[PDB]
Formats: sequence, C-alpha cells, structure tokens
Amino acid sequence: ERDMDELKKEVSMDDHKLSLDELHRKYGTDLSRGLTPARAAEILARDGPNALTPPPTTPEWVKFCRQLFGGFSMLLWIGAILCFLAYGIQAATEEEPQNDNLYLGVVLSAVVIITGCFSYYQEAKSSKIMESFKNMVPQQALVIRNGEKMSINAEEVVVGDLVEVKGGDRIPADLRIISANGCKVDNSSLTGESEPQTRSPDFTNENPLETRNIAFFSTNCVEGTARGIVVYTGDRTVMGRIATLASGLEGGQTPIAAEIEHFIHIITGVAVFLGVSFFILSLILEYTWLEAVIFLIGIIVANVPEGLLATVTVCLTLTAKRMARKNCLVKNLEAVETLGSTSTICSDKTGTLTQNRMTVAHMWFDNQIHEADTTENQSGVSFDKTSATWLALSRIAGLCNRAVFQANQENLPILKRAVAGDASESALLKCIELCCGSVKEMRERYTKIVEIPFNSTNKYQLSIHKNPNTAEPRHLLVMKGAPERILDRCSSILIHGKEQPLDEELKDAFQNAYLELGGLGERVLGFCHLFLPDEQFPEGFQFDTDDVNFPLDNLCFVGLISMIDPPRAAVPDAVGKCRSAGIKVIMVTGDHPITAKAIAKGVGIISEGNETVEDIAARLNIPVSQVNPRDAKACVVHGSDLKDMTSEQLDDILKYHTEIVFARTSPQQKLIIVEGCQRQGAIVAVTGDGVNDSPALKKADIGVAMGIAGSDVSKQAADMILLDDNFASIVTGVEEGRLIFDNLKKSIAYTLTSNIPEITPFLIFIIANIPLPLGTVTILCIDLGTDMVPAISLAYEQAESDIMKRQPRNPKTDKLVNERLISMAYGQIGMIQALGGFFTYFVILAENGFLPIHLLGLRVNWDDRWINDVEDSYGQQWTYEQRKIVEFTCHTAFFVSIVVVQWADLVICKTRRNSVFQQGMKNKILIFGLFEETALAAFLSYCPGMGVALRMYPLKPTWWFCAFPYSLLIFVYDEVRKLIIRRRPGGWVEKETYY
Amino acid sequence: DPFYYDYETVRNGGLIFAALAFIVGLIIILSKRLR
Amino acid sequence: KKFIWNSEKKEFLGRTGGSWFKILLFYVIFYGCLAGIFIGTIQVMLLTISEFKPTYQDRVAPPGLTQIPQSQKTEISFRPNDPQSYESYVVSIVRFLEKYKDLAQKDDMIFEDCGNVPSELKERGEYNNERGERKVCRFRLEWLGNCSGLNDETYGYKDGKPCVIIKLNRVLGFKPKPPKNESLETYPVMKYNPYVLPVHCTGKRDEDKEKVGTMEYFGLGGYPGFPLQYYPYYGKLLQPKYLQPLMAVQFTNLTMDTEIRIECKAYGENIGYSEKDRFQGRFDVKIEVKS
Ligand SMILES: *[C@@H]1O[C@H](CO)[C@@H](O[C@@H]2O[C@H](CO)[C@@H](O[C@@H]3O[C@H](CO[C@H]4O[C@H](CO[C@H]5O[C@H](CO)[C@@H](O)[C@H](O)[C@@H]5O)[C@@H](O)[C@H](O)[C@@H]4O)[C@@H](O)[C@H](O[C@H]4O[C@H](CO)[C@@H](O)[C@H](O)[C@@H]4O)[C@@H]3O)[C@H](O)[C@H]2NC(C)=O)[C@H](O)[C@H]1NC(C)=O
Ligand SMILES: *[C@@H]1O[C@H](CO)[C@@H](O[C@@H]2O[C@H](CO)[C@@H](O[C@@H]3O[C@H](CO[C@H]4O[C@H](CO)[C@@H](O)[C@H](O)[C@@H]4O)[C@@H](O)[C@H](O[C@H]4O[C@H](CO)[C@@H](O)[C@H](O)[C@@H]4O)[C@@H]3O)[C@H](O)[C@H]2NC(C)=O)[C@H](O)[C@H]1NC(C)=O
Ligand SMILES: CCCCCCCC/C=C\CCCCCCCC(=O)OC[C@H](COP(=O)(O)OCC[N+](C)(C)C)OC(=O)CCCCCCC/C=C\CCCCCCCC
Ligand SMILES: CCCCCCCCCCCCCCCCCC(=O)OC[C@H](COP(=O)([O-])OCC[N+](C)(C)C)OC(=O)CCCCCCCCCCCCCCCCC
Ligand SMILES: CCCCCCCCCCCCCCCCCC(=O)OC[C@H](COP(=O)([O-])OCC[N+](C)(C)C)OC(=O)CCCCCCCCCCCCCCCCC
Ligand SMILES: CCCCCCCCCCCCCCCCCC(=O)OC[C@H](COP(=O)([O-])OCC[N+](C)(C)C)OC(=O)CCCCCCCCCCCCCCCCC
Ligand SMILES: CC(C)CCC[C@@H](C)[C@H]1CC[C@H]2[C@@H]3CC=C4C[C@@H](O)CC[C@]4(C)[C@H]3CC[C@]12C
Ligand SMILES: CC(C)CCC[C@@H](C)[C@H]1CC[C@H]2[C@@H]3CC=C4C[C@@H](O)CC[C@]4(C)[C@H]3CC[C@]12C
Ligand SMILES: CC(C)CCC[C@@H](C)[C@H]1CC[C@H]2[C@@H]3CC=C4C[C@@H](O)CC[C@]4(C)[C@H]3CC[C@]12C
Ligand SMILES: [Mn+2]
Ligand SMILES: [Mn+2]
Ligand SMILES: [Mn+2]
Repeated sequence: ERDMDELKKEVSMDDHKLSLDELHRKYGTDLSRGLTPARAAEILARDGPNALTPPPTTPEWVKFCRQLFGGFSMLLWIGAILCFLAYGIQAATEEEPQNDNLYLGVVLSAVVIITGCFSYYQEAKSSKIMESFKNMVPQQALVIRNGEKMSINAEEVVVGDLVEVKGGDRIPADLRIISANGCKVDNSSLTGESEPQTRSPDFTNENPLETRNIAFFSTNCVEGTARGIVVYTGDRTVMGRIATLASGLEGGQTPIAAEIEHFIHIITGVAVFLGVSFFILSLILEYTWLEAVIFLIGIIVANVPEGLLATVTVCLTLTAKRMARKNCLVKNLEAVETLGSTSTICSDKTGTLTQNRMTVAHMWFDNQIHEADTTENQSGVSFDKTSATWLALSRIAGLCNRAVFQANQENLPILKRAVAGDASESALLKCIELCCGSVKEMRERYTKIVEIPFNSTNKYQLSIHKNPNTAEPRHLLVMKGAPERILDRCSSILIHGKEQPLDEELKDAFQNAYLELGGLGERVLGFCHLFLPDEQFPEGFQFDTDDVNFPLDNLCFVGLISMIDPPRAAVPDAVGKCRSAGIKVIMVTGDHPITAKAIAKGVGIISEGNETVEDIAARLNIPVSQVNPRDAKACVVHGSDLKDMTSEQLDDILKYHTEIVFARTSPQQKLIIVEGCQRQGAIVAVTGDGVNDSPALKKADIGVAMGIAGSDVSKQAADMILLDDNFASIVTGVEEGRLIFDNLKKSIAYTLTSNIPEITPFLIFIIANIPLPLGTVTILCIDLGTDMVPAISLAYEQAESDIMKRQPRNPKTDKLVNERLISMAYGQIGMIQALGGFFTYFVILAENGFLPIHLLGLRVNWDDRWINDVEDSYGQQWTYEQRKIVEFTCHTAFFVSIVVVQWADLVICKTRRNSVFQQGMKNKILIFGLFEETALAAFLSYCPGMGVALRMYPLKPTWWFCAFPYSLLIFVYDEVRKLIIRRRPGGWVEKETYY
Repeated sequence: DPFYYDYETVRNGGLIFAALAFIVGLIIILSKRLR
Repeated sequence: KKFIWNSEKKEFLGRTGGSWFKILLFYVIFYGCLAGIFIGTIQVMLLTISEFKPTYQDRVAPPGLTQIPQSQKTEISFRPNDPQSYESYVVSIVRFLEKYKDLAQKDDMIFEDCGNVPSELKERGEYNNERGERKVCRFRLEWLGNCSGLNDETYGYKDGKPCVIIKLNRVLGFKPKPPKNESLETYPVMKYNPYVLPVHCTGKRDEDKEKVGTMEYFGLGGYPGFPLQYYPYYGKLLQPKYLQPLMAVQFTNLTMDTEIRIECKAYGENIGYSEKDRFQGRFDVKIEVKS
C-alpha cells in the first residue's frame, strides 16, 4: 500500500504563512471569541457535516432478494422448479391429471417466501440495532463560539471554528495554530514516527507537514494545550483523502462465528452425504425421480440447522445491547466474547474503584494531628486558626496550587461549587477557602515568578514567589509532592513558628503519622517552603526554570495534608463476585503503599486473613528479609521494585500470589504488568484513562477506557468504554459475556435436538419397510416454519444463579459444540422425541385398521398406486388414496407429536445448571413461541383445504395427547439430571452430559 | 351411518383453539403490562 | 494418528477404555429402558382397540371397486395371437380364482351353501367370539359365464374377448343397500334386483362408447352385481376363509389394436365416488388387443 509519504507530501497547500490579521480576514473569525452560532449553522448547512463520505448502502430490495435466493433457499427453489416442470410433463401426457406435483411446488415456493421474509426481518433488526452503537456516545469537540467555550458533536465542526484541544484530545480537523503553550502532537499516523513534535503559533517551516503551526486530522495532542482555527473539514482534510480511500478495514475474523461456521460445514457435509445416499437408495427402491429429490431436500432440511448463524447474530447483538444498557460500550463485536473469558482485571485505584471526589480531612503540623473542614457551620477547625505553622502550611497549599474557581460561583458554598484543576488541588482550594480566606488575594500578594508543574521526573510541584513583606529575603519557594520525598528534601521543620533542625526523632514521628493516616485509606501530600537568603539572591535576581540555579534541597518542611476519597458503592460487591468467580483482580495505582494497601483491604482486594511479607514480619517481630516469601498470599509491590525487576521475578510474584497490589507505579509500567499477566496464560482486562496507558490498553486482551474522565486517546486505544467508570460495570460485563456463551450453547442444544426425531422416520421406513411416518412437507413446516421463533427465544433467556460462581472459560479448550452436546441432542432427548412420534404413528395406524406388527414390509404395496386391495389387520381392503390419507394423517400426527416434545425440550433448555422452578418462566418471547408454534400446528392441521394443499389432514382429539408422556419423560429426565449435577458437582453425570 | 365421524366438530374446535392461542401469543409478544 | 489412538491413557477415537465401557453400559441401560417404555406404551395402547372391530372405519367408506388381474396403470394390452402376451393376466386371474374352486370349499362347518339367487343379507349376529367362527357363503366359479377357469383357461384372452372380473372392497360391518326403483332414472338400464348391488361398465369418451363393443355381465343368478347375501364381512378373526362375492364382464366385438378406456361403476346408497381417488366406487381399465 504505497499510500503514505507519496500520496501525502505532494497534495499539500496551506495558509500557515498567513498572519493573525490575514487569517482573521480570510476565514472571517473572531480570534478571541469564535464564530456566532448562527454563522456556525450557516457553514454547517453550506459545507456539510464534518465527516467522510460513507460507503454506498445497499437498498432494501437488494438484501431481501439476496436472502430470497440465498444458499439454502436455492435447494427449495430448485425443488419447486422441478415440481413445476414435472407438472408440465404430466399435463402433456394422460388427460385429467392430478395437481399433486403442482401443489407441492407451490408449497415449496410459499415456504421459500416465508423463510426469506423471516430471515430478512431478523437481519434488518440486527443491522438496525448494530448501527445504534455508532450513535451511542459520539465524539465531542471543544470549540469556542460567541466567546463561550462549549462541547459539541465532532460532525458539527465547520471551517473557521475556534477549536481548542488539550492533552489526550483527538484532533477534530486540520487546524491553524493561533495560540499554544507547550503543545506536543503525535504524527505517527501521518508521517510514521511516533516521536512527539511540538506545535507553536510561530511560523517555522514552509512545508505544511514540518511546520509547527498546523495540527492535522486524526492526530492526537499528547501533552499541553492549544487553540487553532479549522482550515479543512470532512473529506477536504489532508489525512482525509488518504483515510477515505486507503485506510479501509480488513477481514477481521470473529471466533464466536467462525466456530459455528466450522460446525455448520461439518454438519452440512454429513447431511449432504446422507441426502445423496438416500437419494440413490430411493431411486433404487423403484421411486419417482422427483420423489428422490423430495426425500433429499427433506433430509437436508431436517439435518442442516440453517438458522445457527442467525441465532449467533441475534445472541451477539442482544448481549451487546445489554452491555450498552449497563454502562459497557463494546467498540467491536469480538470483545463481547472476550469478556466472558476474563480472568485478570488490572484496575486503578483513583478514578475506577473510587469516585475521585477528594476532601481535605486530616493534616499534620506542629508534630500534631489535626482534623478540619467543619460541616460548613462556621465552626472553623478543631485547632486555632492563628497557629504560626498553619499559616506557612496554608500559604504553600494555596500559592503552589494551580486550580482556580470558575465564574458564577459566589452564590453557593465552597463544598458544592465548581473548580478547574486537579482533584487534590480542588480539595485544597475548598479547604483554604473554607478555613483561611480568599485565595484570589493570597495568590495576588505573593506574585509567582516561575512555577514547575507536576512531572514524573521531578515527582513534585514548584513555585517561586516574591514576598511583599519586610523581614523576609524577598524570595519564598514553595513545593508539594510525595510526603516521603518531600521529607528527604528538607533539613528543618517549623514548630509553632520557630524553625528547628530535622532530627531523627522528628522524622520518626513523621513516619508514625504517615502510617497512621495511610492506614485510614487517605492520600497524603507533603508541603514545604524555603526563604532563600537575600544576600545570595537579591531583589533583581532572576530564577531560571530551564537551568535550575536556586537551591532545590535543604528546604523547610512545613506539614502534611491528607484527603479522603471513598470507594464506589458497588465496588465491595464487585470484587466479592470476582473472587467468587475465579477472576483475579489487581490494583494498579500510583499512591503510597500504605494508602494503597489500606484501600485494597477495605474495598475487598485483600480480604481478611491474608497478609503480606511486611505484615508477617510486624506480627512476629522479625526482619522482613527473614520472613518466608511464600508465606504471604498477598503483596504490595512498590514502583521502584517493579522497575528493578526481571521477567523472572515478575512471573514469580504474579504466579505465587492471589492478591497483588502495585503502588507508586507509573502509568507507563502498566504495559509490563499486562505482559506479565498474559505470560501466566490469562485473559487480562485493563482500565485506563490517560494517554500513557495506551500501550497497556492496546496490549491487553480487553482494554477498558474511562468514558467520563478518560481522554480520546484511551477511548480509541481501548476495546470497551465504561460509561460510568464504575469497576462494578466490568464485573457486570464479564457476567454478560458468560451469558452469551450460556444462551448460545442452550440454543444450540435445542436447535440440534429436533434432528433425530425428524430424520429417524426415513431410516426406519427404509430399514423396517413400514409406511412413511413423516413427510417432507411436514419436515419443512416444522424446521423452517414452526421452530423459527423458539430457536431464537433461547437467546433472550436470563442468567442462572451460578453464572458468577463458576470458573472462567478458556477458548483453547471450551467450545460451543462439544461431544457432550451431541450426546445430549442426538443421544438422549432426540431418541425420546423420535419414540414419541413413532408412538403416535403406531397409535393412528392401529386405530385405523393396521396393527403395528402387521405393518412390517407393507410399504412396498403401500406406495404402489395400483395395488388398491391392501388387506389390513382386520382383513379389510384399502385403496391407494384411502390409505395415503391415513399416511398423511400420520404425518400430521407426527408433526403434532414433534411440537409436543418440543414444548418440553424448549422448557428444559431454558436452563442447563439450575432447575426450571428456580429460573422461572420470565422469558416472554419463549412463552410467545410456545403459544405460536402450537397454534400454527393446530391451524395447519384444522384449516380447511389443507388436506388437498399441504397434504395435512385434521387430527382427532384422542391423538393430540399421545406424545404427552414422552414430553413429561423428557422433562423429568432433564430435571433429575440437573438435580444430580447440582448435588454431585464434578461427578460422572457432570463430566458426561453437562454441555 | 356408522361410517361417518363428525369432522366439522373437531375442525371447529381446532380452529377456535388456534385463534385463542394466537390471540394470547399476540398479547404476550405485544404485552402492555407483562414485564 | 493422535486423535485416532494415544497410548498414554489408552484413548481410542477420543476417549479412554474406562469411559468407553462406562458410556456403553449407561447407554445400554438407557436405550433398554427407552425401548422397554416404548413397548410398554405400545401394549397399553393395544389394550384399547378391539380384536374383531377397528376403533375407526370412516377412512374406509365407501368401499372401493377393484378389478382382477392387477395390472400396472390399469392397462391390459396383449396380442391375442401371442400365447404369452396374455400369460401374465391369466396367471394373476388364476392365482386369485384358485381360492374359489370347489376344492377349497369342502369342509361343511366353515363353508355353508347360500342361496343360488339374490336373497337377504346373512347377518351373523354380533361381532364377538360367543359363536366362534362363522360360516362362509360358498361361491362356485361356475357362476361366471365363460371366464371361470373351468372350461376356458384363457378366459377369452385367446380370442380377443377379455374377461375382467370385478370385485368389491371388503369392509367390516358394511351393509350394502342397492338403489331403490323410485330414484332409478339416471343410471343405465340393467336388471333391477333389490337383493343385488349392481355394477355397470360404460365407456369414458365419445370414442370409447363406440369402440367398446358388447358387454357380457356374469354374476350370481345372472344379475349384474353382487348378491346382498354375502355381506356383512366380520373380518379375519371371525371369518378367516370368508369368500367375497364376485362378478365378471366380457368385452366381445371390440376394435382390434386400439386403446379403449372403460369405466365400471357401482351404484347404491352407501357407494360414493371421488375426484382424487379414481378407485372409490368406480374404476377405469384400458385395453388394447393388438393381434
Ligand atoms: C359364452 O357362453 C355362451 C353360453 O350360452 C356360449 O353361447 C353359445 O354361442 C355360440 C356361438 O354364437 C352359439 O352357437 C350358435 O349356435 C346356433 C344354433 O345352435 C343350436 O344348437 C345348440 C345345441 O347344440 C350345440 O350345443 C351343445 C351344448 O349346449 C353342444 O354340446 C352340441 O354339440 C352343439 O354344439 C343350442 O344350444 C342353440 O340354442 C341352437 O338351438 C348357430 O345358428 C350359430 O351359427 C351361426 O353363427 C356362426 C358364428 O358367426 C356362423 O359361422 C354360422 O354360419 C351361423 O350363422 C352358432 O354356432 C350357441 O348357441 C351359444 N349357446 C350355447 C349353449 O352354446 C358362447 O359360446 C360362449 N363363448 C365362447 C367364446 O365360447
Ligand atoms: C364385430 O366384429 C366383426 C369382426 O371384426 C366386425 O365385422 C367385420 O369383420 C371382418 C372380418 O371378416 C373385418 O375384416 C375385413 O375388413 C375389410 C375392410 O373394409 C371395410 O370397409 C368397407 C368400406 O368400403 C366396408 O364396406 C367393409 O364392410 C369393411 O368394414 C373388408 O374389405 C372385408 O370384407 C369382407 O367383409 C364384407 C362385409 O362383412 C363382405 O361383404 C366381403 O365379402 C368380405 O368377406 C372384411 O370386412 C371387418 O373389418 C369388420 N368390420 C369392422 C371391424 O368394422 C363387426 O362390424 C363388429 N361389430 C360391430 C357392431 O362393429
Ligand atoms: C409472511 C407471512 C407468513 C404467513 C405464514 C402462515 C402461512 C399460512 C398458509 C396458508 C394460509 C391459508 C389461508 C386460508 C386457506 C383456505 C382457503 C379456503 O377458503 O379454502 C376452502 C376450501 C375448503 O373446501 P372443503 O372444506 O369443501 O373441502 C372439500 C375438499 N375435499 C372434498 C376434496 C376434501 O379449500 C379449497 O377448496 C381450496 C384449498 C386452498 C387452501 C389454501 C391453503 C394454502 C395453499 C397454498 C399456499 C401454501 C402456503 C403454505 C405455508 C406453510 C408455512 C409453514
Ligand atoms: C443402512 C443403514 C444406514 C444407517 C445410517 C445412520 C446414519 C446416522 C447419522 C444421523 C445423523 C448424524 C449426524 C452427526 C453430526 C455430527 C456433527 C459433529 O460435528 O459431531 C461432532 C461430535 C464430536 O464433537 P467434537 O468433534 O466437537 O468434539 C470432539 C471431542 N473429542 C476430541 C474428545 C472426541 O461427534 C461425535 O461425538 C460422534 C458422533 C458419532 C455418531 C455415530 C452415528 C452412527 C450411526 C449408526 C447407525 C447404525 C444403524 C444400524 C442399523 C441396523 C439395522 C438392522
Ligand atoms: C385449550 C388448550 C389451551 C392450552 C394452553 C397451553 C399453554 C402451554 C404453555 C406451557 C405449558 C406446557 C409447559 C409447562 C411447563 C411448566 C414448567 C414449570 O414447572 O414451571 C414451574 C414454574 C416455577 O416458577 P415460579 O416462579 O412459580 O417459582 C419460583 C420459585 N422461586 C421464587 C423460589 C424460584 O412456574 C410456572 O411456569 C408457572 C406456570 C406453571 C404451569 C404448569 C402447567 C402444568 C401443570 C402440571 C403438569 C401437567 C400435569 C397433568 C396432570 C394430568 C392429569 C390427567
Ligand atoms: C401425590 C403427589 C402427586 C404430585 C403430582 C405432580 C404435582 C406437580 C408436580 C410438581 C409441581 C410443583 C413443583 C414445585 C417445584 C419447586 C418450586 C421451587 O421454587 O422450589 C425452589 C427450590 C430451589 O430453592 P432455592 O433456595 O435454590 O431458590 C430460592 C432462592 N431465594 C431464596 C433467594 C429466592 O427448588 C428446587 O430445588 C427444585 C428441585 C427439583 C428436583 C426435581 C426432581 C424430579 C424432576 C421433576 C419433578 C417433577 C416435576 C413434575 C412432574 C409432573 C408429572 C405429572
Ligand atoms: C436404535 C439403533 C439402531 C441406533 C443405535 C445408535 C448407536 C450405535 C450410536 C447412535 C449415537 C452414537 C453416539 C453419538 C455420540 C457419542 C459421543 C462420543 O463422545 C462417544 C460415542 C457416542 C456415545 C456415540 C456411540 C454410538 C451411538 C450411541
Ligand atoms: C398444561 C400442558 C402440559 C398441556 C398442553 C395443553 C393441551 C392439553 C392442549 C394443547 C392443544 C389442545 C388441543 C387443540 C385442539 C383441539 C381440537 C378440539 O376440537 C378438541 C380438543 C383439542 C384436541 C385440544 C385439546 C387440548 C390440547 C391438546
Ligand atoms: C404415572 C405415569 C407413568 C402414567 C403414564 C401413563 C401412560 C402409560 C398413558 C398416559 C397417556 C396415555 C395415552 C393417552 C391417549 C391415547 C390415545 C388412545 O386412542 C390410545 C391410547 C393412548 C396412546 C394412551 C396410551 C397410554 C398412555 C401413554
Ligand atoms: Mn491514569
Ligand atoms: Mn485491544
Ligand atoms: Mn428441528
């Protein structure tokens, strides 16, 4: 595919050379407020939606015809053609012929029409519902119109709109950078290299690709933020001309449908083999050439489960919709089946397990623990707000902060207003605003010279401020970060106003307080400041941010601040169900090991009794190195240890541990953990929200991206989108994933059961030489006419009570169609259904004059159209049509017996583990099918004219009840089998019949 | 004539049953309050 | 070869020997109990019907008219000059007629002589075993004029004069009732005996009515039909050697080497017809003596 670096470098013509005035006058857009909504709609209706031209859609009369003349329908079409041709051949011969062959062909044609219409109805429902996901959660673009910044639909972006993107944002369309602050974009999808290139408003290169003032479509902003103006939208984008004609998807193989295709090909091969063998058998038995094709068609129909693919599609789409309604959006149809096989869930602590709603609750200053944040009753705090150390703590907690309040918020309290920044920064803002004063004034007095944001390299924040006081050296450095790391960067501490050297006793007390607050499940943050000497740093001294010149160490530690972030509601229950379903859950967070350990123990990650190496050492008062590593079922792996570990140690920890928690782990290390988990042969599901998680989301089997706080990079790099970022949703999705397998297997076990009772009559008719008990017209009305709705009703069944109490399934060994399934549909239920039909057949023939014993071998004269003196068991003589009416009545009775046994089969198929009395008949579609098939059979048997149209005759009442005992037998046998499987798990019954 | 079985009686019974079952199934599939 | 057999656990075709035997024994007790329950239900069902009267007879009503010899497509074409072209028809006629010879009807307890002329029906009573077997109205082949297998074994096939013996479908408990003289205005002219169920052969098209020739009806007492004294039939349990009444028709003075379809139709109150079953009450025979 020579579509990159060749079809892109030459088709390029931009306006990056235009200045702010030239750009404003050319595109006509308010560079500071954006276009007006009226103009926005005008351009949307002028140029069209911001999207690529979609592929041509086949009309409604194309799919209907392609289904009407499909593969399986072709056999019936040829059968009807042969019948019409034979009727014409008979019309040329002997005058006053019969209309048997003509009626047979008309019946086959009507059957083909009904089958095609039902198949088209289900295919239309599937395609329409599938399309519903493409419009579930559309991608949004943050644009600026009429001065206000609003989030609109991506397709509603027009040329010239003032667009703003940030870290993790997907580029809506080709833009012209107007304002930018350290923006980094990734052109891997454009030029090939994944190296992030910076973007700046300044004109740097004449080539559009190399310039720094242009953001192209489909690229993503990795770090920073910028504002641009749309220069091309829709198909006019540079990357659009390539993505519309050279980026089409390939033939992704779905294993859930591929396995059914393989089983379908095998069953089709065996069915066609039996059909041809019986075709030659009948031809040899002195039968009409058309009757041979009739028997062949009947055998193929009754042996090929032609609706399996439709059942698979219905089950998959239905469960996809279920997951969508339960906050689980599946991006592709393959992930819907990988969910049922999930065995390891690497979730995060902040954002997924918790609600990320932090609240300042405890603090540590003056070597004391202080509770605060009164219930907004103006009670203040539990300490005096005049404490000297508290002033130095609030100063660095408000100045070093980077979050600010938005407008229209001075009319409601601080504990319920809106902020703009980090959750930690929001909690700190609401704290200093509820017990200190106004930050707008404090941050104004202490003007900030240079600030260092939170970086993984530094692991701390930084802010240099000029102090407007008189007894200070005009320079105040403030910084917050990891309490442990902030402590190592300081040499003194403030105690009630006096600064004193940080000795071992103070550090030990700090560690005690840290363990105390961390065991409470709270994230603690360290704060410190330094009054740099004025002699070395005068008033005119300029602190360099790129070249660190000011002292970074030997600062003055002020205090600790901790906030509470309670876990989600259903999280304890979710982890409980996961532990009860054999799914290993791993917590992946960047918090302190004490806080991560306490939160994990509280939410259920580390259940009671389990202890880590550190806990055992502290319990027996022995060095951790002396403790046996295998004696701890759970562990808290630190980030530093994960970095200095090898694949061997990783497999060791991930292998001999049941509850693992990775703390202080950077988001980039998630890839190694996912690889190690997959190395243990497990289907991993990983949660991600940032841009650095992308490797972990793409490498994992099931990437789950946060739908609320997650950025576009995570959403496009994942396989499922969590609509509410609730961990319980992952468990719900896993359950639905297991539900698709359960219902698909239950449906297969039912569609295949009808095979033995529908094909055995021919075998006995040929081996025992008795009159045909089941005809082809009856077989068609059964398979293609009555079991079309019941076969699908098994998809709408609900889940059993043990769906979350069984071990996960591995696709390498557990398949849908297994030997135990065949042993059930073909060996036990099928045999009972066949015996029931045969019983009703013998009852009708014996009640009409032919005893069961005498019927052996009479088929030769039975089918003979000239031996009109057949002697019955009582010695009476029958004609040809007289006895054929009885044979057809037997066919209708066999059909009724089939429906009767189908009732019991459908009922017992509602559940494969529990009893029908525990599951209940909550399936409305199943009951609908139960009523509709019985009514359809009754109509086909009692409607006037059917005796000469479908060759189906009225059935006497004392016959509708002949197959009832076989139905009850099937019911009681399946219930006792399930009862033995319930009372003796892992028993022979389970290892032999549990499909 | 002990050679004629009243078939119209059974036919009407079966048709009535088919209609009843069809109406019930139609009400179940198109349920207004059967959730 | 791995799936075919593996020596590690002694697995043949997919499963080991222990499991092979476990499933074989389980399937034996299962299929055995299933066939046993099947046979049990079959016997319980047999205990519902009677042994000398079927529970339902509407399916065989009215009876169907049949012809002897049974010929494919009801076509009887042979070369009168050829001594073998008519061997099949005569063979099938004799195979059935031998059951009516005077030798088969020797025992007087089973075979009783009934009126030489049409009389009233011989109602034997009730359909039970209180009187054991029932007598059988004897029927001598001599009642058939020239085709009886007594004087002419060819039955007329040798001189282009076929004799297609007509027969009535045996039905248990059927009491034939011939048409009354009051309504006699549509069926053709024939002897009117209120004690005989008549049958009349006619052509089928305008050409058939002309090329048929001269019908010669032979029956008990010279009446074109079946005497009412030979009914009702009590089945093979009460009258095993029961002989049904017969009647033949001779086609003399017919067009040589021409296919002719004739239809013999039985009349009576309880004798109906059908559009789909061309053998219920009437039957059509196609003949062509290609000499
Ligand atoms: C089907 O069964 C019937 C049963 O009745 C058979 O009917 C016979 O048909 C033949 C052929 O038409 C007739 O023959 C005609 O006889 C006329 C005069 O016959 C008189 O004498 C008879 C008695 O003497 C004969 O019969 C006894 C036994 O009954 C014999 O033992 C004896 O030896 C004699 O042979 C009387 O019974 C009869 O009533 C008369 O009084 C002839 O006039 C006639 O000849 C004409 O037709 C010829 C054919 O075209 C023609 O060539 C001549 O020139 C002439 O014009 C003909 O020979 C019998 O009368 C008739 N009845 C009997 C009892 O035989 C019929 O034969 C049989 N079908 C077949 C194929 O066998
Ligand atoms: C019952 O069956 C008999 C036998 O088939 C029919 O009578 C005829 O019998 C003779 C046998 O000797 C058949 O064979 C011959 O047919 C020849 C064909 O000519 C026909 O056409 C002319 C028209 O110009 C007619 O006039 C003529 O009669 C034929 O019908 C004849 O040339 C033969 O002539 C011999 O018979 C005639 C008349 O009997 C004598 O006068 C002559 O001297 C000569 O001996 C001879 O007829 C003939 O085909 C049979 N006729 C048929 C079959 O129609 C009876 O007719 C049939 N009964 C009825 C009611 O149809
Ligand atoms: C997308 C939609 C899906 C729909 C699915 C449902 C499909 C329903 C199938 C058929 C509907 C039937 C409609 C009503 C038919 C009755 C018409 C009628 O009023 O007829 C009355 C007469 C009765 O006469 P009588 O009682 O005096 O009998 C005396 C005859 N004696 C003496 C020989 C016994 O009958 C006659 O004369 C003529 C008889 C004509 C009977 C027509 C029945 C259909 C025939 C061909 C179509 C085949 C469709 C098969 C579909 C199967 C799907 C599984
Ligand atoms: C003249 C008589 C002719 C009789 C012909 C009888 C034909 C009977 C067959 C009817 C339809 C069968 C359809 C099978 C479809 C299987 C589809 C499939 O993928 O199955 C996979 C499944 C296997 O599932 P799997 O392949 O997914 O899993 C494999 C698991 N391991 C690897 C462990 C094995 O097939 C089976 O389990 C085997 C089924 C064998 C069925 C054998 C039937 C034999 C019939 C004997 C009749 C004898 C009559 C004697 C009469 C005497 C009269 C006097
Ligand atoms: C004119 C004819 C009209 C015909 C209408 C035909 C409708 C046919 C549709 C279904 C009927 C056939 C299948 C019935 C399946 C019942 C399955 C079951 O057990 O459901 C349990 C379930 C049990 O669930 P539950 O919800 O009641 O209990 C739940 C309990 N917990 C909460 C603890 C889990 O209930 C039902 O399905 C309710 C309806 C039961 C209807 C039973 C009818 C048959 C009754 C006895 C069997 C036949 C005896 C015949 C004796 C004859 C003597 C001469
Ligand atoms: C003289 C007696 C004559 C009886 C004639 C037949 C009468 C009808 C027979 C059964 C109808 C009533 C069934 C009640 C079933 C249990 C309902 C229930 O919810 O129990 C919950 C219990 C389950 O309770 P659970 O605790 O799991 O669920 C409740 C959970 N909470 C509390 C949270 C809601 O049901 C079972 O365990 C069912 C075990 C069934 C084992 C069956 C073995 C035999 C196979 C079939 C039995 C016979 C069927 C009918 C045959 C009829 C033949 C004519
Ligand atoms: C009524 C008579 C003639 C038919 C008897 C059929 C017998 C020979 C056939 C019918 C279906 C067959 C079974 C079909 C499926 C399986 C499952 C497999 O894992 C072991 C063999 C086993 C259990 C087969 C054994 C042979 C079997 C039971
Ligand atoms: C409760 C469950 C197991 C039983 C299922 C309902 C059974 C009893 C129903 C299903 C269909 C019904 C039949 C439908 C039509 C007819 C024709 C009518 O002229 C006589 C009654 C008869 C023969 C009905 C008898 C009752 C019947 C057999
Ligand atoms: C407690 C359990 C085992 C009782 C089982 C009873 C069985 C033997 C009964 C229940 C229903 C019965 C059937 C009901 C209806 C008919 C139709 C009739 O015209 C002939 C008998 C026949 C075919 C019956 C045979 C015996 C039968 C199958
Ligand atoms: Mn993250
Ligand atoms: Mn993926
Ligand atoms: Mn089926």
